[PDB]
Amino acid sequence: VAYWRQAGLSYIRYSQICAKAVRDA
Amino acid sequence: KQVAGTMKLELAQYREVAAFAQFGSDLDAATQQLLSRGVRLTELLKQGQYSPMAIEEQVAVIYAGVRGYLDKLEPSKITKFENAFLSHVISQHQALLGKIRTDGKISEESDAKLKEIVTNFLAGFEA
Amino acid sequence: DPAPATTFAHLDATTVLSRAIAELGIYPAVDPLDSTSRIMDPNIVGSEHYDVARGVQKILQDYKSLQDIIAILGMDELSEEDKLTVSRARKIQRFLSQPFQVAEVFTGHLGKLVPLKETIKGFQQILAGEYDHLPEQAFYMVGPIEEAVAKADKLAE
Amino acid sequence: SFTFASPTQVFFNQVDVPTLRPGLVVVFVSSGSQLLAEEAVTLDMLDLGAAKANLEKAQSELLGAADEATRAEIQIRIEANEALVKAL
Amino acid sequence: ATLKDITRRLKSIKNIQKITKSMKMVAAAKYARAERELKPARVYGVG
Amino acid sequence: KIRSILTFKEVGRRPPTFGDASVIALELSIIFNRFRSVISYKTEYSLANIIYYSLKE
Repeated sequence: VAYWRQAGLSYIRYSQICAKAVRDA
Repeated sequence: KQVAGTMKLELAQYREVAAFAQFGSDLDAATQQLLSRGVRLTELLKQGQYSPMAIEEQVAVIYAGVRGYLDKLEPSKITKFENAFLSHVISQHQALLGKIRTDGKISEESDAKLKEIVTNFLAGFEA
Repeated sequence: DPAPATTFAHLDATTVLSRAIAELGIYPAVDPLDSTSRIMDPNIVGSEHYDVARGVQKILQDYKSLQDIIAILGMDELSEEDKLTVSRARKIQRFLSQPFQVAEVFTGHLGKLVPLKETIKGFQQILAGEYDHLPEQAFYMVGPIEEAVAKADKLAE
Repeated sequence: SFTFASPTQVFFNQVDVPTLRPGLVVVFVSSGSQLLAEEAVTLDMLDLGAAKANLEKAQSELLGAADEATRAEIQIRIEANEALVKAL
Repeated sequence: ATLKDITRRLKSIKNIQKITKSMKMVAAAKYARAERELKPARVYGVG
Repeated sequence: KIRSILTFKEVGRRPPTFGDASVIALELSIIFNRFRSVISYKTEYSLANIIYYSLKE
């Protein structure tokens, strides 16, 4: 069990965020 | 003659495209610019009654449209702009209007003075 | 027709009625785009009266020129700007209708007489988008603009 | 052969796999599960001094506040940025 | 049947012909973008 | 259009992204039209992949 999947969250939100961090870099 | 030739062409070009002005939200910048300019020039041909204009005043108004200074202004505000703009240039800039008629054209110096009057005036008007 | 055609020049104000408008239930069936008056002049009726009247005629002429295009291509093709002026124009068309005292036997509605001030105000407000939230029908066959507002509540429940 | 593509770009039609987790792939993947990725790129087109700046900004976002998964979203952004400075 | 009616229809269908032509070319600008972008998304959608 | 005949708005004008598929998935065979040529067309993470594929086609 991961920290993001505690209150929430799906892997889709996880992926979405990581993807955006790569574009912003 | 120095301003009417351009207005004639830009309106003619606009007429080929005007049909999809309310339907051409996607098309490329070139045909978007034709519509933007043409709609503006169309507003500049509107005139109230009982106040016919001196030629210098006519060319000063057509100058503002054709050199693009009104391309960002909301079309529905143009008539209101012109009334106030013309009243301002007549009241205060009678030297400029005289020069336009003196020279028989809008010179570089007249173009410079017109650019500063119009661009600053427009900023205040669309506040 | 030579008879009415020749009559126009003899008038100062013309009210032109239309079967195409009457057939929609819009009474009185006045064509807003074919009726004129010598005194429709900003110097005579004041600039506020003139501006609202010209504004009304513009929105109605704009809608009339679009009607046939959107009857085929669909309302959905219009920008939010165009479809806003469609909805507004259709409300203005309806607010132009009015129940007449002499027409109670035809309308089923009590007659209404509307002061000039209220007429001007009502159309001004519709043009400004002040009733964009109200249903089209609230504007049909009423007197003053307050009755349209009142009708909107009545048409709800 | 190994097909390596993001939704927008295709690179190939030995390979490294980070578990997906934001990490290096040498013949960078943001996430996902041929390896499917949301953002798969070079390596050449990552910058970098902005990844360090984006890391420092995300760590400044964290001292809120407060409500779980906001929070979690910031730590994800921190993990992603850490694994970007780590990459180049 | 009336010249009035036909004149109205002619105005209407001239607008439509110019607009539908504009829509065929706007869609061309959109489909040219869509077909190129469909390339990578096709091999990607395999999994 | 899918809801007016029978929910998401603002689809089709701009080209669809995986970000569009993510928005749909986060809210929760798939039925779409597959491009052939100018004329012809036919009717956790990998779940967002399948919404995206049906968007691009």
